[PDB]
Amino acid sequence: YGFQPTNGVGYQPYRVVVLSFELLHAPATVCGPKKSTNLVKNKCVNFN
Amino acid sequence: AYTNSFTRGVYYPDKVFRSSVLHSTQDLFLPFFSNV
Repeated sequence: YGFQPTNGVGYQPYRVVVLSFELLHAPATVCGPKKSTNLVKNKCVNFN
Repeated sequence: AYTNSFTRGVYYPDKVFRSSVLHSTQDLFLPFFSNV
């Protein structure tokens, strides 16, 4: 490419990072943060 | 020489637990009655 330093409108490097999300049979390794709450049993509740 | 690998080579296709159900899946398996 070359990417002339000052010149590129279209010509500049766009560092592109792409995150691909994969879910499998297995347990999640990467998960969202904080909120392990007390599990409640025998009651209608929303659960995640 | 070859021997008859009658049934063997089946494994759980996934991590998921299932019970009392007949499930169909497609993976790479050893075909039945194949020569080994």
